[PDB]
Amino acid sequence: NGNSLSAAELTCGMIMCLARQIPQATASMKDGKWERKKFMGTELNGKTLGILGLGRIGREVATRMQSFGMKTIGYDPIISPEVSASFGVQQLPLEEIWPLCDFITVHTPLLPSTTGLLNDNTFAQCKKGVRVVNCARGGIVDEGALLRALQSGQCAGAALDVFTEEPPRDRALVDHENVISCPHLGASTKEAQSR
Amino acid sequence: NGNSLSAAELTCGMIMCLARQIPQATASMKDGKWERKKFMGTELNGKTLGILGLGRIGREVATRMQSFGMKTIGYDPIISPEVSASFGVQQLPLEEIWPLCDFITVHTPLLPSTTGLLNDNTFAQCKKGVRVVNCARGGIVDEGALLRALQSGQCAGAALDVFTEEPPRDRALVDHENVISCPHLGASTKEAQSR
Ligand SMILES: NC(=O)c1ccc(F)c(Cl)c1
Ligand SMILES: NC(=O)c1ccc(F)c(Cl)c1
Repeated sequence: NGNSLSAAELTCGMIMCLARQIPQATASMKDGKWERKKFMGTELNGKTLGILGLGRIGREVATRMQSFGMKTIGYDPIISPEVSASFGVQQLPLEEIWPLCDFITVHTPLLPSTTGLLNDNTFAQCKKGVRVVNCARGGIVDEGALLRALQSGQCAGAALDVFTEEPPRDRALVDHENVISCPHLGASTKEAQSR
Repeated sequence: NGNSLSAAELTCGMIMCLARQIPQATASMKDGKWERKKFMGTELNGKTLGILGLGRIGREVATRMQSFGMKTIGYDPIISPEVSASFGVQQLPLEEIWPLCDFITVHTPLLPSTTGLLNDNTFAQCKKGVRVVNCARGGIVDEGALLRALQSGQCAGAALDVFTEEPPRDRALVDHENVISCPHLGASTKEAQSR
């Protein structure tokens, strides 16, 4: 609320980090390497961003990523399509979202309906090479399914601020070359902290 | 031109990585650590971004970063104030830019007038804790002066896509904890490459 913009800004950061592999490129430089071919990336302009959860954080994400020319679609069980249209998000049923997205970001609470919202079934309906962000709640993205989708290339990259257990004991996701991560930093700014 | 957006997008990525230390946090997580205090960050909203160079790239950066609530000021000797106003950038003489900025990004050619545009003299006129981005040309920021500013805290962080020599033989900047780096990836996208 007081921390909505901190959250939204970390999410946008993560999206940019996935498009350009900035954390991986920094690690590579720090290891003494100069690896230009390895870190060929993608432009955000013209890509589709699906936003699951169209509350304050999701809305803030949307208007920022609209400035980059992303097409912003999404889903929210409460917010009407005319209202989301007023902040530039096209609402579609979930089943229509999966195959359209280049990026997916989640901004929901953790409920039975949202636990494993992204799972083996929903990854298989995604466009091959989708990139996923979870800066909301650990478990919205099923971690097992995410790992399997990273291993197959079905998911080209994930950015995780949050984990089912914190700190995470299973390290397979964190250690993956296409996963970027933070120790639950979404609200960790001097401004959010200092009301 | 064809690569203006790729450049702009990397620059904005780097600004977000400086505000939130996403590359350093990823490396930390990958080393099995969970270091939440260490990576307390800042919000972009309400901060001033100084844009030196107000051509296509600089303009694209400005309108992206305006969506985050940054105040965008800048300088370009050849772009009229009226043209820059049309994309929300207030032009000021260089001497007025330095003390205002929380972040400074450069989008100029490498000319005698811009070589060491950020040097010891201009760092000393910056607000303490300025963060700097160079995704333009190696040598616009004097590397020696940047290291000295990082060591004193005058500069709180820097993001470099480009170096005076490539790959850099002096590793003190790349190795600094508050420096994020890439192996000259500003035009490395499938879209820029594939006209
Ligand atoms: N129940 C929910 O809040 C819910 C369930 C499914 C979803 F995709 C979203 Cl965005 C929210
Ligand atoms: N000569 C130039 O092109 C030049 C000199 C100083 C500057 F700050 C800028 Cl943006 C450009």
